[PDB]
Amino acid sequence: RQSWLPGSQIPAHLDTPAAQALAGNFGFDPLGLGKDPVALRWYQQAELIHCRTAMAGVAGILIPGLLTKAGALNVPEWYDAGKVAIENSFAPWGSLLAVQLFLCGFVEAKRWQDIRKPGSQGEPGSFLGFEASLKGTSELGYPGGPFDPLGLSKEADKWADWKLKEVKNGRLAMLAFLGFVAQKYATGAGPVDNLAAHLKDPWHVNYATNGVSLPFL
Amino acid sequence: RPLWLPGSTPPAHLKGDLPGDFGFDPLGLGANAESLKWFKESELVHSRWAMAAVAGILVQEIVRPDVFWYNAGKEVESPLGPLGLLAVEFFLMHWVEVRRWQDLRKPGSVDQDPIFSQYKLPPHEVGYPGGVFAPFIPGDLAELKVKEIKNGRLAMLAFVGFVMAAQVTGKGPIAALQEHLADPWGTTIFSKAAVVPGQAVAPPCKIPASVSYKGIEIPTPCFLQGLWP
Amino acid sequence: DIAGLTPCSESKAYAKLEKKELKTLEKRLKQYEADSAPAVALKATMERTKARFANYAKAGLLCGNDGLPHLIADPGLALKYGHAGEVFIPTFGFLYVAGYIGYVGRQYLIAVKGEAKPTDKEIIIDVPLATKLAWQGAGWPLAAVQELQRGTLLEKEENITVSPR
Amino acid sequence: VRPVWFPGNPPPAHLDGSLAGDYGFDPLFLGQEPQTLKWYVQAELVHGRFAMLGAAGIILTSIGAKVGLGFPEWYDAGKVVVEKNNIDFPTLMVIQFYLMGWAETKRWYDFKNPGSQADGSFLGFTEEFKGLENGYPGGRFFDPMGLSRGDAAKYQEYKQKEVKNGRLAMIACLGFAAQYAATGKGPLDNLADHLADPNHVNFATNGVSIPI
Amino acid sequence: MKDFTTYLSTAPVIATIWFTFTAGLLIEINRYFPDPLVF
Amino acid sequence: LPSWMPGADLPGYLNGTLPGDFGFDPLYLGQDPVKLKWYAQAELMNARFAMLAVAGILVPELLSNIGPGAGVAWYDAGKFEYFAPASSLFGVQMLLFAWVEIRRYQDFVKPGSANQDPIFTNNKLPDGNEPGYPGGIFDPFGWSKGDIKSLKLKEIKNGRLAMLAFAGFIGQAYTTGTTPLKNLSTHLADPWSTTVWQNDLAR
Ligand code: CLA
Ligand SMILES: CC1=C[C@H](O)CC(C)(C)[C@H]1/C=C/C(C)=C/C=C/C(C)=C/C=C/C=C(C)/C=C/C=C(C)/C=C/C1=C(C)C[C@H](O)CC1(C)C
Ligand SMILES: CC1=C[C@H](O)CC(C)(C)[C@H]1/C=C/C(C)=C/C=C/C(C)=C/C=C/C=C(C)/C=C/C=C(C)/C=C/C1=C(C)C[C@H](O)CC1(C)C
Repeated sequence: RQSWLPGSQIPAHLDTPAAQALAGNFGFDPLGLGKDPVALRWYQQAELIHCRTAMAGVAGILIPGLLTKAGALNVPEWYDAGKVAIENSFAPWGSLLAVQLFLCGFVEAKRWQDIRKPGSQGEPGSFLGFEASLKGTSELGYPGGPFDPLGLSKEADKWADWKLKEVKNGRLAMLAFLGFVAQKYATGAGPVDNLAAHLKDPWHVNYATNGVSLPFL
Repeated sequence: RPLWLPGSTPPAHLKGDLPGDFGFDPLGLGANAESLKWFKESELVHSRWAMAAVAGILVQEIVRPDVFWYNAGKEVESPLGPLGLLAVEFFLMHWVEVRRWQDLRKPGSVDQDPIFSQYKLPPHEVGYPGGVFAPFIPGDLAELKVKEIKNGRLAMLAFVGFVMAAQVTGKGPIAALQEHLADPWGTTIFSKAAVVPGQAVAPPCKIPASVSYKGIEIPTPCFLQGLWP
Repeated sequence: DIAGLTPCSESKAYAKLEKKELKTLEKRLKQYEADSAPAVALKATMERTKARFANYAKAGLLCGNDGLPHLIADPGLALKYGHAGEVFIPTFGFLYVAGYIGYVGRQYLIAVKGEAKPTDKEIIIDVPLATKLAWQGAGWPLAAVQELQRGTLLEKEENITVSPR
Repeated sequence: VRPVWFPGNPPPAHLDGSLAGDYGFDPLFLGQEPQTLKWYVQAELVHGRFAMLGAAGIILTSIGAKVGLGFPEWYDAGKVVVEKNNIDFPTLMVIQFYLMGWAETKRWYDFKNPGSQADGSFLGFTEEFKGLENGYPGGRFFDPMGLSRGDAAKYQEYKQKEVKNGRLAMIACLGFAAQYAATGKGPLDNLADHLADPNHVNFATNGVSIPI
Repeated sequence: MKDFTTYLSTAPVIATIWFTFTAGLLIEINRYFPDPLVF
Repeated sequence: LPSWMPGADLPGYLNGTLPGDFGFDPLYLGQDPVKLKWYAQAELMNARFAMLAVAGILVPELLSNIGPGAGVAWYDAGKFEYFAPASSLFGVQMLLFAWVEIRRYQDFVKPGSANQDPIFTNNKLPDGNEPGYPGGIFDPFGWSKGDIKSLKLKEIKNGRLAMLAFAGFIGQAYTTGTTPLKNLSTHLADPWSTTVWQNDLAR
């Protein structure tokens, strides 16, 4: 099957019927972190959450960052947006961080207890009316009900394709955000400015010339 | 069956089947049949372009003198722009070449005219289409193919002789031939250059430098000038 | 600042010690030729001395009443006053590399106990298995907490003890 | 029976004559294991092919440099190419390591798994990255003219010629390096100096090779 | 050659090679990064 | 069967059932039949909006060069008054196209389920549903006599040609900075000095 290295041997824990059918399996565990199946279940969940919040974050970087080079949406840089936003806001940042810690803690603890038991949040009485729509959809990490409003998860023949598009765009958005961080430290300009500088002179403006990434040259 | 050396033996993959087969393959480049089809096609195409090229240089020097054929791309004039001529050549040659290559990789699959559904080219062998390409034939194909490959090999040698004689003497083929007919003992390649373990002397290149076209300064080098004498 | 310590870029005994070391190096320098090898060595020494004092004054170190850099070992006080790079980041760097070494040794022991000659692999090292475990040991904290949570990190009370336990 | 590098001594047991250029030369026994000998066969072929390629580059550039064509001598060529064009050094280094690491990692994991790079995972290609022997990857790309599948005895002859010219170019490249380290000149300058006075311009006149 | 690599696999030889590697790595770090006290 | 390249091997999932099935899929984008359904409908939609777009770019500029409220180029159509701001027109556009688009999508999901007028419950499209090819009031002039096939193929050919034409207008206008019929007039005035290679190398 498909692998991250054609020719390397696939590890025995990623070549099982419980692992081959997950999403985006390419036999990539050179550190052997997923040998414990409970650990692989937990790491599947951590990967899905990092994928989804990395896509949402990198979209919040790029689409305001692309449209600010167009006409509308005078938006500051992402390493400057929190300061301008807290100058425009109504609350200090500590109060807003406390509110988001309570609001995220409730939701994350719901997801926590649904990881610990799959049939957990469907207790009758536990919720006013959201208790019957807070179960899973037989595959943990992929909930239904109020999550997924448009009903696209219902169709079974598209479903592995939807999963694999999600995991590829998510891993790619994780690389995008780590590149946003490193590009921010090495250059000091925005990522669209880095893309414009690589398009203006590709053979002279890259990470071999920034003087930071490999300083032995 | 005549050979390139009379008395020796041809290589085992050269039976005598193809036209112009005289058992000449010292490197063994035709031992693969799938390679040998491609190289037969390439031999025919190089030979036909070189025959047309030698005829073009000869008629170009006879009919229009004081035009050095190595400078024909430079000193031509036309209201036709250079990029327009190059674009017409690009699209039309890409067309013709892809038709011929599709006949190569799929034998007998582009016989039918695409615009007119009436006309289909008859079945044939690769490299030798026929039909409208051959309206009139003098004699038999089994000798004319041999004549074609012989005149073509001779014209390939003639074209590389034209290129070297133009880079060394700076004159056309008829002018260099009249130079050799004036002083045969004094105008040869042995009479212009020599390498002895003391010193080496090579002829000066008569094509000067990068040639200035319309503001682009085309670099014009002389072929392997360090390895000449 | 913290504990009555002045910053080293503000401390005067720090500059006095810098000047004193440069004075000792130039007193050793002034008894040679200009472009000779002891002169080049002492000028490189003076260059490294000036660069080291500039780097210590740059990093925001705290000097005392004698002009020497003092370190702060309290997580909250150093994270508050910007001294986290001297104990806190070094202690987590050390715990990473020390647990790396310990986890690679533990995996080598458990790998060689399952053979007919565990002691013979302890004397003569299985180099490919040691390099495989050495490369795989970069995810040692994750594997350590996973072996902790499964109960396979510990041996039970099948251990060796004395008659009064 | 077969000619040995050192007449009179028998060849070692691990060198049989199946290999191209097998003269029984292993006095330090570096290849007693068959897998280590397999790896060293491929390393010998890679070093040999790079030395042939680089040595032809040395010879052609020096022929072009002695006659007044403006070519640099090979110990100055990288500097004058980076400075003549507007090429930055580290970006060309990193692009070289990108392309070379791609190709060389394909070769590495085809040594590890001896048929695996022709699974179609690279773009669509199959059996054109399947090897034929250790160090002999002839398909449609690497052997386009197709000499490794017709006249197999002539192909063994070409294997012998390839290993011999490769060893000769390896000692030639070591020659260029040590030759320039002693004389401080381009190699065909040294050839012309040897042709001027053979009896007096040689390695026993430098003061470097024998310092007595 | 198999026995020579088995001897090189022994404990004091590998301890020598590994401590030479570790000490040399620390020495090269302290050369190119002279005198690190913080960070 | 006509191919995009005669003699080439055609994919097995392309079988002439679609209008304009010439076997052209070198990137193998439609091996899934469900994706092929979505791509056929999206080809029809992009093609028909491209046909209306190329007509709306040609015909006002073709009438402005000859003997009417505005003779303004297509890319400067936003900076004109139109009795109202463009935002309100955007809102009206999004409401009415939300209606029409969601009704067409519900036809595509369940064919035979979006046919009758909901207000006037006797008006109805006939049972020859064919998602992408409605009929009824959408064919008021009594067409589809020549059966359906040749007109479908003419529809997809004019549509692909107009998609290429609109990709044209965007590219030509972004590079040359001018209007497309003036670009055609410069190509007709002197084609041998006005190619893409000439205008590219003029920079
Ligand atoms: C090894 C034992 C140890 C000791 C003796 C100290 C001592 C101190 N800590 Mg530190 N600290 C430690 C380890 C220690 N720390 C560890 C392991 C952590 C990580 C959990 C911290 C994280 C930390 C933070 C975030 C802060 C301190 C602070 C302090 C200072 C005052 C704390 C106090 O008044 O509560 C009595 C002391 C204890 C109960 C000992 C344990 C300390 C706990 C872990 C934190 C106590 C913080 C305290 C509640 C906040 C006081 C706010 C201050 C403005 C009054 C005091 C010097 C505070 C400071 O910076 O003051 C200038 C402060 O804000 N520490
Ligand atoms: C697999 C494996 C396995 C084997 O065994 C081994 C190894 C190899 C080791 C491994 C690997 C790993 C890795 C690579 C990892 C990575 C990760 C990442 C990168 C993540 C990110 C991740 C990322 C993320 C989350 C992110 C997110 C983001 C966000 C939200 C953002 C936000 C924002 C915005 C909007 C803007 C504003 O102004 C600000 C802010 C606030 C800033
Ligand atoms: C066999 C055996 C066995 C037993 O057991 C033991 C013993 C005896 C030890 C052994 C032996 C060994 C030996 C002899 C070895 C040698 C080697 C070599 C010399 C190599 C080289 C090798 C070599 C090589 C690769 C080389 C390569 C080269 C090159 C690329 C070059 C390049 C270049 C050029 C062109 C020019 C420019 O401008 C620059 C440069 C860049 C400079």
